[PDB]
Amino acid sequence: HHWGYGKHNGPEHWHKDFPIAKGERQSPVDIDTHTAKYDPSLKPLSVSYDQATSLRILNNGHAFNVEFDDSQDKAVLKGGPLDGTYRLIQFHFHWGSLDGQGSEHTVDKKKYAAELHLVHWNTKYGDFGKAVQQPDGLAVLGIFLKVGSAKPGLQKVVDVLDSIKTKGKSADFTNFDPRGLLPESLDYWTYPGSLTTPPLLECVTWIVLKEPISVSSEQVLKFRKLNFNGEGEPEELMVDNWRPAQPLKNRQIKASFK
Ligand SMILES: COc1cccc(N2C(CN3CCOCC3)=Cc3cc(S(N)(=O)=O)sc3S2(=O)=O)c1
Ligand SMILES: [Hg+2]
Ligand SMILES: [Zn+2]
Repeated sequence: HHWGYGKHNGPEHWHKDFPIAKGERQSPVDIDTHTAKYDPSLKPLSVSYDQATSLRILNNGHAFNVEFDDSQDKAVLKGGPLDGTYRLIQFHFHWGSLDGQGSEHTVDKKKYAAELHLVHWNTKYGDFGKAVQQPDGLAVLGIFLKVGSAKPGLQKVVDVLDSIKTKGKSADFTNFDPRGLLPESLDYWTYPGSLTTPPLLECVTWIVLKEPISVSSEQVLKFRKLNFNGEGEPEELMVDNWRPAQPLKNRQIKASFK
């Protein structure tokens, strides 16, 4: 049937329905810190999430997404390697069944426990749908989650997970402040890539933050209690919803720091 992360419908099978899976700018990729080029022309990232309006959290059977009201420039991303303003539409995570895996991007082959993707679309394209039809339509801010001390800002998300256990469930999730998920530094690596899940569109300018945020094992453990399946179906734990690193091909990863 449809795509997933199972043995039968996982990443290795995606190309059959989405041939772009074998494209030229697929993500995630391995960030080789020594081959990444420091580009002093990269401006600092400008993350303005003060007016962020979260709406709800939903388990879509692939991960849980926290959606935001993107009808106006409420929460945006500018600067960095970006031209124009990008609106935050949603954030979701990719995590593993074990702490040593879960991130999609890896740094020098190192896998983190999870990876937060703050999805933004280029406002010059009017709506999200048109942005996914453009080479610079999306900007995903990726933040690695390292298991260590709890991230207070993530707790609100962790607490609501019980109400969206299965595929299709959703819960109101207003007044959540995404700034609480940002690491201290905004140093980053950037390269042109794609969505890491089908349709695997190559519309993303990836901005992967150098600095991971810490989450407690208890916090990550609650991610793992989610289900890929819908209610009434056999229980399949939502874990390892990550795509392996893809070939960098003809691309250079630029770093905003040296
Ligand atoms: C407009 O809201 C949503 C909700 C959940 C996923 C997605 N989008 C879909 C599924 N989507 C269907 C419509 O055409 C584009 C791809 C997959 C997907 C994967 C993303 S990721 N892992 O590369 O950051 S981001 C993202 S997404 O673009 O936000 C969009
Ligand atoms: Hg595209
Ligand atoms: Zn993602």
